[PDB]
Amino acid sequence: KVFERCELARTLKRLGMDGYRGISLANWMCLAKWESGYNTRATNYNPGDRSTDYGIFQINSRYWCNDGKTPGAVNACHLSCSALLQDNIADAVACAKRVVRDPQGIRAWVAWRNRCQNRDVRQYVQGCGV
Repeated sequence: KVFERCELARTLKRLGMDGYRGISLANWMCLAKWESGYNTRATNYNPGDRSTDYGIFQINSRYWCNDGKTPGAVNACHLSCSALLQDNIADAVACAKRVVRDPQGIRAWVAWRNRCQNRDVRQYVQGCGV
């Protein structure tokens, strides 16, 4: 599914992402926007290391979900990567929460650093009622 901006903002708020481990809602919005264009079915293969990024938050198979075909990978979220391609993002959110529980926090996604860090991210939630 391709979420609309405010629809996603309200969904994430309800799922408890606002301020999760110190990360504001607008930061999560910025991340989803640049990683997948708010698309839950997005997948991106990385030829370089044979891993794949899945779903709205582009979560990597080397550490977070199992896809069976990534060499030497782990599954910290304890999920099949298929779980990250559903229209319902509850599993993806629970996994994103797990990723930021590691020391890097939101910095774990390089797109966050490139496109969201130290920027005015208010834009992503303006007028959504969140």
